[PDB]
Amino acid sequence: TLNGGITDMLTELANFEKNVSQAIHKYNAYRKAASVIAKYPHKIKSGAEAKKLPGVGTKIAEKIDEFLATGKLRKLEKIRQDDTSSSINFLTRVSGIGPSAARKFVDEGIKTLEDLRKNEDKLNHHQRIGLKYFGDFEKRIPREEMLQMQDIVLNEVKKVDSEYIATVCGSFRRGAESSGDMDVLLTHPSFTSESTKQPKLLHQVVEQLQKVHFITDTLSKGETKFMGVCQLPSKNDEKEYPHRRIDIRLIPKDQYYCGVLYFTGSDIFNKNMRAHALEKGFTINEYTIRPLGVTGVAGEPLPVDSEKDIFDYIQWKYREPKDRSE
DNA sequence: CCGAACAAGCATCAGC
DNA sequence: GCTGATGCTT
DNA sequence: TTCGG
Ligand SMILES: Nc1nc2c(ncn2[C@H]2C[C@H](O)[C@@H](COP(=O)(O)OP(=O)(O)OP(=O)(O)O)O2)c(=O)[nH]1
Ligand SMILES: [Cl-]
Ligand SMILES: [Cl-]
Ligand SMILES: [Cl-]
Ligand SMILES: [Cl-]
Ligand SMILES: [Mg+2]
Ligand SMILES: [Mg+2]
Ligand code: NA
Ligand code: NA
Ligand code: NA
Repeated sequence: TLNGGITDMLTELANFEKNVSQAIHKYNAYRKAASVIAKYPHKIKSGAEAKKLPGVGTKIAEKIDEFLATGKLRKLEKIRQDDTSSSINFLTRVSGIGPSAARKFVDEGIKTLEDLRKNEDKLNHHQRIGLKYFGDFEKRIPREEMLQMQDIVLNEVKKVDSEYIATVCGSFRRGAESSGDMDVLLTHPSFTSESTKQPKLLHQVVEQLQKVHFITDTLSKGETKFMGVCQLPSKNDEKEYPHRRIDIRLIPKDQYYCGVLYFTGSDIFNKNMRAHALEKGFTINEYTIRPLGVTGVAGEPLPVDSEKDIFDYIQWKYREPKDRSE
């Protein structure tokens, strides 16, 4: 972290614009600048130097000059003083509360963790579970714990049906020494882009993980996406592990490579790669890469037999998961 | 200057 | 109930 | 807020 002060400043600005201003393109601009600066292998000495990087424009360069000169950004120092902005920023830290709900809660005089707990009945289910585990969801997951969780998920999935394949993606697959949550890609040969020959494929896996008390709560759940909560089992007399966020995504089996590229991320890596695809005349989602026709309408799915096939289509050299942490 | 900025599943609600 | 927009999230 | 054309 050669430039951690600058990237922290830009992330805090990004969060302000998203959570408070509801200015999504400014949020994306700040996040992209922080990402490209985080990757920059020199200690930045001036905003002019930073402006040479893609995604750093005139306004961010000027803020970097102020930060390098003083160690601080007046704009942030005053955002930190603003009660309304601070409360809105705080409330969005609860899973299920976004910028809109946070401003509405603040309008109704719900502005602190204490306020939220007294007004559980004003929360939807997702927000209620986010509040319940607010502390736990702030903690990182050591990779050793991720390995224990992987072993449970993969073995419990196997006991449901040996033809399931569960793959831990996200930051874990990128080799991170700690993760914010656990992301599991799931396939089964009965579910392809051509047909669903068996129902409840995701449900049965969720049910089994609930049965063994690994999954403890549900935030949202459909046919292909589960968003919920899990917990490692602890030993006798030991303090319990924190509850953890878990996402499971059931992807058509013939579309595994697009799905594993999507679910490995990072989120900014996906945005960059998808934006590059568009400039190359392709569109990429978690299912397919398709060419854009003359009118910009997606054509038919292109053949894909590896993650590298997708990189080849858009004329990118292959990048291993560990080099996608943008 | 100005249009584009990734893509989509699930929960919720408004309107019919 | 269905459809479509919106919020929130990955 | 930044970038490409
Ligand atoms: N195309 C796209 N993909 C996303 C987006 N957000 C997340 N993803 C994909 C890439 C992520 O690596 C993956 C898992 O989402 P997470 O929020 O768990 O991030 P990740 O695991 O990378 O880091 P973390 O969990 O915080 O350690 O989902 C997005 O806004 N767009
Ligand atoms: Cl904006
Ligand atoms: Cl500051
Ligand atoms: Cl694929
Ligand atoms: Cl598709
Ligand atoms: Mg993750
Ligand atoms: Mg562009
Ligand atoms: Na630049
Ligand atoms: Na939130
Ligand atoms: Na996740």
